[PDB]
Amino acid sequence: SDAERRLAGLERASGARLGVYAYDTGSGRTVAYRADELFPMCSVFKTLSSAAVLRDLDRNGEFLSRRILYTQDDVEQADGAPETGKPQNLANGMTVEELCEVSITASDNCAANLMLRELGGPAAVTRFVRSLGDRVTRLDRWEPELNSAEPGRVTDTTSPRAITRTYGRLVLGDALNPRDRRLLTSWLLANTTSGDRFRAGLPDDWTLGDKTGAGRYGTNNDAGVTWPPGRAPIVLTVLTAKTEQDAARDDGLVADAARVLAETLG
Repeated sequence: SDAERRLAGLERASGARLGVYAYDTGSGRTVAYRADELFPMCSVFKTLSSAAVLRDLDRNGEFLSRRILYTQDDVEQADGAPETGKPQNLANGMTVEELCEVSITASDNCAANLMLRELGGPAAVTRFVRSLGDRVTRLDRWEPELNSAEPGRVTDTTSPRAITRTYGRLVLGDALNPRDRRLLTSWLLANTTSGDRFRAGLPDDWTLGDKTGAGRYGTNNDAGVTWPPGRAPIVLTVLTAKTEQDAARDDGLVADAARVLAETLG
């Protein structure tokens, strides 16, 4: 009641559409605001593509050890290659493990496209989440088109409720085997893109594993799992979207939404 009231207040001020879903595994308390509305997913999908490689492609580290050599063409068409674009990487290639990792920690567009290629395309991600009971989340296009984020578009979307449940199953549930779960979690904990978002809004002594997403129409998302000192983990997702194509994303709205959640949960 009051949680949602504070959130609608943040929404009214920002001029953006706000979608939040958080679940405290300790208390069982949940916070829901536009939790079932669709929002453009953007890079939040990278956690899913990486998880799919782990569950479906890799058996005993065999596939993770494969080295993939890509081209300047791959780097350029992805329109985002923070790690993959480095000369040394472009020169020597990167292993599947490294590519799954940087897809998350640096949100590398090129690394994700390479993983989608191994998976069989964007639909392999939809098939993967569908196997986990998620009937909302869907990936339809490649980088960078999937970030188009038009308000009337239904492709490449998810809901705050859906993605929180799916992320929860991957990190805290049994969607993956123990080894794979530990690998995926280590990548989330190593994220470097949340500085002005969830990491800015949660107390500095709370451990955080998350994945961000930003695209056109001022979309700005953050989804992850956080562990307050001495307490059970909280799975939380904040999706935000605007209606003007070139609107500026609001990092403060995402950080502020997290502040409300930190003061409400844990």
